This record gives sequence, C-alpha cells and structure tokens, in this order.
Amino acid sequence: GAAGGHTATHHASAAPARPQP
Amino acid sequence: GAAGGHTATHHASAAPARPQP
Amino acid sequence: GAAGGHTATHHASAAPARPQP
Amino acid sequence: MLNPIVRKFQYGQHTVTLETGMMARQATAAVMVSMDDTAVFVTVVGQKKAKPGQDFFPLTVNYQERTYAAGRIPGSFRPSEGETLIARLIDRPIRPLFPEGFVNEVQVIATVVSVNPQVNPDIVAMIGASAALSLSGIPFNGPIGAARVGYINDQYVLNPTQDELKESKLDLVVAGTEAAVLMVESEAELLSEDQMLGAVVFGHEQQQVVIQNINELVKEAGKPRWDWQPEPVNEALNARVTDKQERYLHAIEKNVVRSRVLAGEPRIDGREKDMIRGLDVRTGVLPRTHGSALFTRGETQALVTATLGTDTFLFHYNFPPYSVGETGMVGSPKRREIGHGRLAKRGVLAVMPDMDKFPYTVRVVSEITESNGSSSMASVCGASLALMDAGVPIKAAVAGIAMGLVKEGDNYVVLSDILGDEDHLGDMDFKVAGSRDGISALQMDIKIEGITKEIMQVALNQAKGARLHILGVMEQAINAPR
Amino acid sequence: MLNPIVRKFQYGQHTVTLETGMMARQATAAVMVSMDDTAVFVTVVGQKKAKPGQDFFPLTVNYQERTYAAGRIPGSFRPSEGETLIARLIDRPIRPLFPEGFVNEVQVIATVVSVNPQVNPDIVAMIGASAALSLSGIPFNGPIGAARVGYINDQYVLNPTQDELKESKLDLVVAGTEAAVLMVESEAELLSEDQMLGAVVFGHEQQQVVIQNINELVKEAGKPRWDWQPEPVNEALNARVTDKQERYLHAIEKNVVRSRVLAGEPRIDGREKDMIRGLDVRTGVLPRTHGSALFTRGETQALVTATLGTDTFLFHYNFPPYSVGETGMVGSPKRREIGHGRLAKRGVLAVMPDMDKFPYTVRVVSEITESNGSSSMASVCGASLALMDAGVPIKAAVAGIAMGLVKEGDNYVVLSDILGDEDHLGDMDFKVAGSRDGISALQMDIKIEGITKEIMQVALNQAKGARLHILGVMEQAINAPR
Amino acid sequence: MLNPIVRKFQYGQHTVTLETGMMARQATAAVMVSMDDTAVFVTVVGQKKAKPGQDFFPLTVNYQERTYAAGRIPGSFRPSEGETLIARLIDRPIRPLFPEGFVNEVQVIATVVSVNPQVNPDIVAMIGASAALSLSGIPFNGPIGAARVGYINDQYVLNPTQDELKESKLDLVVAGTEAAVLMVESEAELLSEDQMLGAVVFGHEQQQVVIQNINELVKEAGKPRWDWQPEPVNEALNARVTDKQERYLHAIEKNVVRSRVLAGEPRIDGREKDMIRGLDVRTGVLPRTHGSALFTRGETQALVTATLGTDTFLFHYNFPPYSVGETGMVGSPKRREIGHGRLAKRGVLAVMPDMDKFPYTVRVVSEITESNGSSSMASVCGASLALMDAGVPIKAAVAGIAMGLVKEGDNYVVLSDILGDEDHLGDMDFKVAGSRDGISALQMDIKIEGITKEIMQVALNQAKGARLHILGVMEQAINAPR
Ligand SMILES: [Mn+2]
Ligand SMILES: [Mn+2]
Ligand SMILES: [Mn+2]
Ligand SMILES: [Mn+2]
Ligand SMILES: [Mn+2]
Ligand SMILES: [Mn+2]
Repeated sequence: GAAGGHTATHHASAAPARPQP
Repeated sequence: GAAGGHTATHHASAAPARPQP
Repeated sequence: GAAGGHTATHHASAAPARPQP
Repeated sequence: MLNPIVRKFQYGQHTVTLETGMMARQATAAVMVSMDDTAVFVTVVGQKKAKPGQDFFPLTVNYQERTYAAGRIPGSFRPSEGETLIARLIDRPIRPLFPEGFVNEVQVIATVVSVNPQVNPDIVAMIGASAALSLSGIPFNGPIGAARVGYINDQYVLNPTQDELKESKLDLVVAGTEAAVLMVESEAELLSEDQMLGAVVFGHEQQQVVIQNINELVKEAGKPRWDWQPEPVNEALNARVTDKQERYLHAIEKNVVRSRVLAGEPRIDGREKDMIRGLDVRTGVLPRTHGSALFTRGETQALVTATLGTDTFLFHYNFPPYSVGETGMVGSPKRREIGHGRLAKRGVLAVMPDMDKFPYTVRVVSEITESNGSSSMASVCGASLALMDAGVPIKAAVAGIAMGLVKEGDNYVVLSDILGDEDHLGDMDFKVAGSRDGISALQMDIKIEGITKEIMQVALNQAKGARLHILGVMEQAINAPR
Repeated sequence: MLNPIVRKFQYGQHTVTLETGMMARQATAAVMVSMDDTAVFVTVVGQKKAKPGQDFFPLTVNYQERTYAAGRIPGSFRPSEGETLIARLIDRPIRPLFPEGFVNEVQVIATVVSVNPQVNPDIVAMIGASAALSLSGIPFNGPIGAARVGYINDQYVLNPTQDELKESKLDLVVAGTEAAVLMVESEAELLSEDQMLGAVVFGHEQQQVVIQNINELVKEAGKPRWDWQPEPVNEALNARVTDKQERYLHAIEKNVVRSRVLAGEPRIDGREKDMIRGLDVRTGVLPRTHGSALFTRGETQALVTATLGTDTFLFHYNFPPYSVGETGMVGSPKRREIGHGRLAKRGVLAVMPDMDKFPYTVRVVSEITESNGSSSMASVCGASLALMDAGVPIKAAVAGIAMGLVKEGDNYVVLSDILGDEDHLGDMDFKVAGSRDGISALQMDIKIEGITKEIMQVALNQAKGARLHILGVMEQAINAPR
Repeated sequence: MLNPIVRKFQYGQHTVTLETGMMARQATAAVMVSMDDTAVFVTVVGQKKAKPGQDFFPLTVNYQERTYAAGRIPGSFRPSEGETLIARLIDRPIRPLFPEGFVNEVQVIATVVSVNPQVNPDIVAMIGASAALSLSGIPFNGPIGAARVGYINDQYVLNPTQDELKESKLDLVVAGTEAAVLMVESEAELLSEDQMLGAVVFGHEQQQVVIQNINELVKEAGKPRWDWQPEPVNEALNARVTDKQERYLHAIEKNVVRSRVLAGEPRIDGREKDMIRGLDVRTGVLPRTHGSALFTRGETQALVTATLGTDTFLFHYNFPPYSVGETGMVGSPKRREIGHGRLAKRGVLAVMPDMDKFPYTVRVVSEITESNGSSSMASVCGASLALMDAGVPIKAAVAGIAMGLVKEGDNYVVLSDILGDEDHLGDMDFKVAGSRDGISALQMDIKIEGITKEIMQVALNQAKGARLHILGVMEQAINAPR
C-alpha cells in the first residue's frame, strides 16, 4: 500500500526518561 | 588479409550536403 | 612447531666471494 | 515525538504516497515515495557554504536498488549499469533548474526499499528527488513531473506496467516543470514524428498532478527557502575584455557564435543551419570479426563490430581519450559510456530480428575513434552496417543524428548535425534515431522555456531529412545482410 | 651472516615463539610469531620525519591471510571482511598508546604464513604487532597482551580452540597493557554482568606473560628508543584564546563540556548522566519486505529489514553520508560499516533460533538514516523488531546502548546513551547489547589508566538499566514474532 | 573525403600491413597494423605543452584485447595479467628513446581488433607503437623493430607460430633500433650463452625490415617533426653545487659513483666488479606449508613457498613497502609485481617436471621481505629451494642474478649482483636465470649505443660464474626434492 513511518503496524514511543533502579 | 579502411568490401561517400525537402 | 629462519631444516651460508673462473 | 507529514494522490492507475519530516532529519530533506507497492527513499543534502575556488556546480545523483526490496538474498553478488542509467534519468532534468551561479555541493541519494515487479522504481525515484529538492529550501526552480508513456492500440498509456510494455510500441520517459519539458528518453517501434511528439505532450500534461501535489506538500512541510544570491555582474571587467582541433572566461566568444547563428550567417565550420557534414560509409574493415563497419560523419568516427553467438542483444560503447586528441584513462566508463551505449542500443533495438526467425545472441561493440558531435548517433549508423555485414537480417537500415537549437525571444534556429563546440553553446540537445519509416529512439535535453509543440515539430522535421540523407548514403554501400 | 634472536614461552596450552633481527631488516622491526602451528609475520615501518602540515596521526594496520598458509591453491578468488575486522582488532588497542602529539607515519603489516585450523591467527597477529612496536624503538607505551576468553562448564578458558568454541558460551577477545585494559570485543550467550566482567579480568591477568616475554625480548634485541619530544605548550596563545546539527582548536570548548559533566551539571543536550534520549519504536514500515523496523533513539535512527531464504545468518550495515547531514560517497565501507555491522550481528546472534527449529537463511540489512551516538546499537534494537516482524522466532527481544566515561583523578561520571559529540570527548566507549536475562555483545575502548573492577561494574549496572528501559518500550510495540 | 596511406611488406612468413592518416585523425598519430589476420589499432597522443612543475616524463602504455577480435562474446567477464605484461613489452623499448629532458605527456593506446590464433598480437602492437610514434612528429629516436625468436632443430626461427612454439626450445622477444638492441625478454630450455646471444643478434638483424618500412611510411605520410629543445645547461648553478638504508639534484653524486666504477675503485658497498654479496640459503622455514625457503643475497631477501594441488604452474609475486623500509599500499601490484613475477616464472619453467611424471598443480608464492637489487632473481633462487622442499622433482636447481654495465667511450665495466643504487646509475639492466647446464630466462634493458656482440658475451660469461657460485651454496643446503 505505502511505505514509511505512518504505515507502521505496531508503534510505541517514550519521552527522555531515567531508567528504573 | 588485412585490417583498416582500405580493405573495406563496401564503400560510399558524400560531400557536405543539404538534405532533400 | 614454529616458523622463521631458526627452524630451518637445511642451511648453507657464504661470505661475499668472487666466483671461480 | 516523531510526526510524519503524508500526502497521497492518484496518478494514472496508482496511488503515490509522499512522506516527510520524520525519517532522516539531519538531511536537508528526505522523502519516502511509494507508487503502490514500489518505494524509493530519496534524500538531498546541500552544503550551506560554497568552496573557495570552485569553477563548476557539483551535483551527484546516486541510485541504488536493494535486494531486500524484492524479498531476495544476494548470491555471489559499485553500481550496476541499470542503476547508473536511472541515476542519470534523475540527474538530467534536475540539473538545469539550479540558478545560474549556484556552486554549493548538492547530493541526491535514492535507495529502493520496496519494489512491485510491475511498477518500475525509476519514475518513483524521479518524483522523490523532485519532492526532496522542493521541500529542502535549496534554490531549485521545480518541481518536476515524471511520466512513462506507452502506445497500446493506437492510444497513449500513462505509466504502463511491465506486462503492458510487452504490448506497447513505445517506452518514453518524460520529465519537466509546469512551464516546459526538460528531458526525454525513449525507445519506439518506428513511430512517426507526430506520434513521438504527441507522447511528450501527453506525459507532460499528465505529470502536472505530481507537480501540484509536491507544491502543496511544500506549502505544508517545506523548509524556508535558502537566502541566496549570485555575485553581482561587474561591467568594469566584462566590457573591458573548419577543423575542431585547430580551432579549439570567453563568454563573449560564446556569444559571438550564438549571435552569428541567429543572424543567418554560416556556422563555425562553414556549414548552413540544415547542412550535414561529410559522410564516409564502409563495410568489412576487420578480417577476423563477423561484421565490421567504419562510419564517419565529419570529425566523428566510429569503428563498430558485430559478433554472433549460440540478454540476447548486447551493446557495448567505448569512448577512449584519443577520440578528442587528449590523454586520459582507459576502461573506466566516464559517466558517458553507459549512457550513450544504451542510447545507441535503443536506436537499433527496433529493427532487430525476432528470436523465432533469428535465434542467435548478438553483441555489438562500438569504438569511438573520432568525436566532434554525438558519437552515440554515429554508433547507431555503424551498428546497422555491422549487422548487415555479419549477416543479421535486420528489418530496416537505421541511422541517427544530433540536433541543436538556439532561441532568442521568438527567433529560433534549428541546427542539423551539431559539432562538439555547437553543443556546449546551444539551448537544446536533440537526438533522433530511426529508419526510413519511423523513429526508433528519441532523446531530448532542454534548458529553456518557450519550447512548444510547433518548434519541436519543425525540429523533428529537419531531423527526419537529416536521417534520410545518411540512410541514402548507407544504402549506396550496403543494403542487405549477406 | 644472519642471526635470529628467538624467545619461546608457554601461553595456556600453546608455545608462542618470537623471532626477530633476521627477516625483513629494512623494516623498523619485524617479528615472526608462532603459536603452535599458526604463524603471522608482522612488520612495522615508522617514518623518521613528520610531514609539514599534518593534522592527525596516520596509523594503518594491514592484515592479510595467505592461501598457502593452510596449504591451499585459490580457485576463482582487496581485503575480505574477516581480514578487515582482524586488522581493527590490532588497530584499536595499539592506537592510544602512541604519545599525544606523535604525528609520524606508522604502518603495521601482518601476513599469515602458516595456520593451524584450531589456533586462530588473530591473537597471533596482535602479539606480533605488540612485539614489533616494542622492538622498533618507535615511541609506544606498550607492550600489550592478547587473549581469547571462553566459558565452558561455568569456567573461564584461556585461548579456546575452534572445537572448544563450540562448547563455549563466550567468545571474548581482550587487549591491554600491564597497567589497564584497552580493548574488548566479545560475543556471548546471555551471560550476566559479573560473568562478562570476570572474563575481561581473567584474560588481562593471563596475557601478562605475553607482556613480560616481549619486554625481555626488547631487553635483548630491542632497537634504541626514538629520541622524540612533542612541540612545547605555548601559554601565550593558549591563555589568549539540544539539536546536534544546530550546535555542531577549540580545546577549551572541549574542556568546558568535560568540566560540566564532572561537576554534575546537565549534559550538552540537557539530559542527566543516566537519562536516555527520546525513543520511537515502529514495526511494518515497508510493504514488500518480510520484516521491517524503524528504531529512533534521539537523533539516531535505523531502518532495519529482515529477509527470509530457503552463512545462515547474514548481517549488512550501511552508513550513508546523509545520516550526519553531509555529502560523501556511497557503497564504500568507510572503515566503519564492517566493524559496526559485525558488532550488531554479535548482539543478535545469541537470540537467533536453532536451524532445527527454524531452517531458513536470514539476512538483516540496517540502514542508518540518522546518526548521533552509536548507530550500531540502534541496529541491534532494529534487528530484533525486524525479525519479530518477519516471523523469526528469536529466543528473546534484544536491545543495545553506548556508554561513556569521564574520569578526573578519582572522580568519574558514567554517561548513558552518549551523543556524537560526547564520544569524541569521553575517555571510554562502552557498548552493551543483550536481552532482559543476559549480555549478547560487549565492546570496550579505553584510553585511560585507573579503570578498575569496581568502576567497570558500576558502568555495566547503569548500562543494564539503560538496556531494560529500551526493551520495555520495544515490548509495548511488539513482543512475539508473527 | 578519407584517404588511407597503406604500406605492405614481407616479414618472415607473414605480410605486415600498415594503414594511417584515415582513422582517428584527432590523435597525434594512429596506425592500423595487420600481421596476416591479427590486427592491433595503435594510437599515440602527445600533449603540446609540458606542465609547470613536472619532475618526470609521464609515459603510459595501454594494451587491451577485445573479445570480438577472436569472434567471441564474454561470459561472466581492469586489465588482465597478460594485457599488463604486453603493455610493458611495448613500454620498455620506447621509453629511453625520448630525448633527455622531454617532459610532455605521451600516451600509447593499443587495442586488438582482430586476432589469428597462430599469430601473437604482442609483436603486432610493438610494431604499431613504433609506427605511430615515428609518424606523430613527437621527438622519438626510433623506429624500433619487434621480433620473436624460436629455436627449432638447432636453428633460429623468426616469429614462430603457437604450434611452432611447441617444438621450440626458445621464446625470445627482442626490440631495438637500427643502431643497437634495447629490450630482450625470453624463456628457454637451458640454452647456452652463445645460443641465447645468437638469438638476440638474429632477431635484431631480421627486424631491420620493419624499421626500414616505417621510415619510408614516415617519408610519405609522416607529420612534421615537433620543434622542441630542452632548457639550456646552466653552468652557474651546476659548477657551484655498506648498508643501503644508512647510505640512502645530486647529479654530481651520481657521477662520482660512475667515475669510481670506471676507474677500478671498490663499489659503494665495498665489493669488486665481479664479487657477489653475502649469501644465506634456508629450507623448511614454515611448518604448515608444503615447501618453504628463505633466500638472502646481501640486503635482498625472499620468503618463497610452494603449494601442491590435485594453468598447471602458478607463480605469484608480492612486493610489500616494508622491503625497502617504506610505508606504502598493500595488495596493489605497482607496475612491478606482475612483471617480476612472470620473470621469475620463466626462470623456473624450464626445470619444472612433466605432467606425465608429476601430475600436480603447483603454486609458488614469493614474499619480498628485503629489496636492494633484483628481488625477481632472488625469487628464482627461492622457488628452486621451495620446490625441492615440497618434494617437486625439478630437473635441476636454478639460480638467478642481475648484472650492470657502465660504459664510457670504449671503457666498460661489467658489474655482478647490482645494488638498488647501482641500478639507477648503470646503463644496462641484465638478468640471467638458469641451471648449471644452461639458461632458462634472460632479460635485457639497454639505454646506450655501442653495445656489441663481444661486450654482451663478456657480460654473460661473468653472469654464468655468478650463477654457478649461488648454485654451489644452494647445493650445500639442499640438492634433491624430498
Ligand atoms: Mn535516500
Ligand atoms: Mn551533449
Ligand atoms: Mn608482515
Ligand atoms: Mn566511537
Ligand atoms: Mn588504439
Ligand atoms: Mn631495474
């Protein structure tokens, strides 16, 4: 159908974060 | 026998000419 | 076992010499 | 957080998707173009500052197809011949759109990430470069459209698929802006001048939707235009200051030639605007090859050979440094050899016999011994004579010529059989190859606006007579394949 | 008369023979190294005088395996990928030992003349370069040791053979001086932080006998040390003077960043010492490939693809110039691509399914669209998502990160997810790749002394949390292969 | 109108046709040479003006065979080893004929357009370059002749065919002017000094008809001679001003060495005119190869290996930069490796056992660890010892040496085992390889006139004793193949 970031089946995003201890 | 322009089997030449209409 | 000039099976050396006539 | 700016539009029988402002953000611009299932990721990087002593504009277009695009893993396999030719199909239309004086280093990188076996990535990459150069902000007088034109059942077909190209009598690729056509690369089965020209107009009118959609994408996600202006014209220094080898900034000397042609005065070598150079046609030059031919058109000569064996039609093109009387490298295809070789191949491919009547692998090698005006078209003439010498039953004899155009306002002069010096100075390179009945190959490279249907129609008409004149001389030597 | 100076010593289960002062006498130094039956002839040539306007230190390490070494004659076959990787395994530890200011041209040439199928020539060549550079007289703060560390039956094995590597859960190569560890390159089957670190200490302690024996060989046959001193520090001129693309001698500006990090102030982009950049995880980016993934870590992005076919696991790594916003060449592996590609391959090789459960040839191609801090570790993250998209049943999801260290006296700061600018300025490049249960790959490049067990243990602990954070985001998108 | 100037002449059993003044007219000159059915199109381009700061004379000879010449189409296939060797067979005789001080860029391009399987194109190309350089007008002290000399039934044969070379005990290629011999490249089956020398005289006398016919072609179609003269000798600035590595414009220092040798004083290293350097012969240097040998002749050393497998005799030659104590590139055959490798191959090919007695593929690789005088002849000595170590039953042991000559008027000195510095300064490079019973290979490169039968006979006699001395030392180490 199309290519690129918009046609992605699965997506997950996170803001700049400090990892858990 | 030999190579070059002199040993050519067929030859045809024309002076700078204006093509027919 | 090892590589190099020291592990050579056969050896012969000669000082700078003038060949026989 | 990443945000993709997406614009989709219908183009013939396909949907073209343009994505930007998400992937490759450190590049001046970067588009992901998708025509149905075929996708090419195109990136453009333009340097902010020009180098101190730069004499030319450095433009590098890199095309590369990935093996994972078709879902394949490489076996036992530096860009291939196909990748280099498509890179030039992108380079040719975009080059004369950068403003005169622009010297900054610009590189276009197009990589194929997905490919449908029916949709050719070459048009997808051309749209991608058109989208990227317009969104970048880099001074670029586009955007350009890209269209493949077929000819099935006496009708023009926009972007025909690989299966539709089997039925088609035309494989024309056209590129240009909203104003005028810039490039043209084609292959035909002996189509008339009006059929070939109609295809250029058809494709240019159909590709307008591509230009319109890139423009809207620039209105939405386009980077601010580069604040650039060329170094001002200084009048204090400007107003103050037959044989090719003997005769050959001199912008004034370049102007003198242009002004002479427009006035109606004889050309640099002494010829008139429609005159052809001295012709010499020979057959059977080499004793150990199957077919050999030595074609000479003025100071342009080609030693062309034909070899029979038991791709079915191979064409090789060699351009050695001694052809122009210079000392360069040998074996290295200088950004020419691959381009002119396929051009000369497309000029001969139409008259080539069917595999049912003639089941043999034919290789044609052209050796440019002299060069002073379109050695590619001299290779077309030489190939036809070499095939007839080898005994290859080609449908008809084929010849080629290069045409030039100088235009000033509304006054234009069509030049027949242009020289090496007459190329650099003209406004349009125009190469036509074909038989007495039609056109096999047609190439265009235009740098000016105002180029219309009528002017191109007169240009083809003078080209046809120029082609018929050489074919007449070619027939006097040989007219049938062994 | 030729006189060979020979020193033999026990190294694990082998006897290492060093011969010098006989072969290649016009070279600054030349050793014939033999670990059992595997032999590599290593030569070093250092130029006496430095070039006028030299800005960098030119070190070239050339590794080449001969076909006659194994007793073979070449069939139908420019250094191979294996030869280039081993050349870097020699280059990495030796480079930071040349004194700061040394600018003379030094070339190390290691050629394999004999090879035992069980004893790997890569360790032999590293010892050979360590012996040659120390015997030469050229200012070199060595000698370094070379040790391969395995992990068979919960125990560390010094220099395991090719048959022993089949049973081993570790393939760690460690290099460093008597004082501190310099390099580390490894591949593991999900080993813990203490197991990986213990291997570095084990190998560094075992390779001390190599350093001791080279030292004695220098005491016996070493050429007088080069009388060299750098150009004196002039205080008259010294005391007088978030986005990567927008922000980017300035030795003072380099010092400001280092002093800011040690004080506890926010980093160049505004992050804290243990914070990770903004993450974007995507799956199914390309329509015609089997598996596709787009992983973004701040300003570092990788378009990674997976291809299935009917070496069984291939990994390709592309670093185009547009990733940093520059205009360079394409297709040419700039002394990087092969190195980062195998690094990312070693990070994924642990979780790859067995050929009994999954009998398919898998090729993974990574496309670096953006680069600003370890695009090799971004390829590890992208590969895991692309394999899960393709339907490849990998044992566990795998992610990678790059770590930095600034040390001043006894005050040290461990940096998580380092930038492009933060690399050049740090003292230690530290790349860890693995799953939630262990470490698949671990790479070290240290330039400073005082780097001890505890500091490296804290560095791995902060790296583990950094790895677990990305794996958590990766799981939110995809967690199972089709 | 094109007009071909043609001259035919009998040369042995063939008719040599020379065509000019028609094809490739923008080249300084261009000949189509045809010896029977084999044809090579040779072109020469000389630049009118020399570059500002040019230190050397740039001569580039390019040889290329076309696949269409034999009537073939390439399958799955940068000049080959055969093309590079023939290019040097053209370059060697023509180079010292350009006047001392000539600095303009000259390029010779020879392309094979037709080939008879019996007539070798290499002689055809050499005559073509001789014809082109003489017709050009470019200052060239030719023309030279080209002759292949065979030895069938105790008689010399001029230009023997490929079938006649099967019966021949000699494959000698001789080139030179009307006055004196310039080059010589040969391969023999252990022929005596008088048999080898007679072949040089035979070929030089027979090739005179080639020189005579080119001269007449220059009288008819030769371009006016270039009005050139070197920069005058300025006396105001001229009159005003053992180990190789330790010792090494100084035209005066070059003159001092020449004057010392002619006077009878000891050479640069302290040797007399007929003395040989210190020899070191070793066998069984590498443990994993079939045969290994380390031959040392003063400061020239070669690590030579032999490999057995199940072309039948392969020879590889490596010249790394560390051999002279320098830092260069590796793997790239610098216009040497191919030349010296085939030279050393021709020295060993005579003693190689028949395929009926010894049916094995043998590959010999020579590694130049030290270079200070003819590393090619050191490879011949090393190969013989490596073959005997491998168990290859060679007919006899073979050794090689390089000879030098300084001539002044009628006073001449024959130098045995020349150094690296003694080459550049001598007038004649003279390499002889063979057993105790004959000569396997003989190479000549002469730059002076007055070189006659007697002087060359004394040069070979001193070379024979030099060869017998090394063979005596070689026999003391090993004398039979396993
Ligand atoms: Mn791209
Ligand atoms: Mn053109
Ligand atoms: Mn070496
Ligand atoms: Mn780094
Ligand atoms: Mn030529
Ligand atoms: Mn020489």
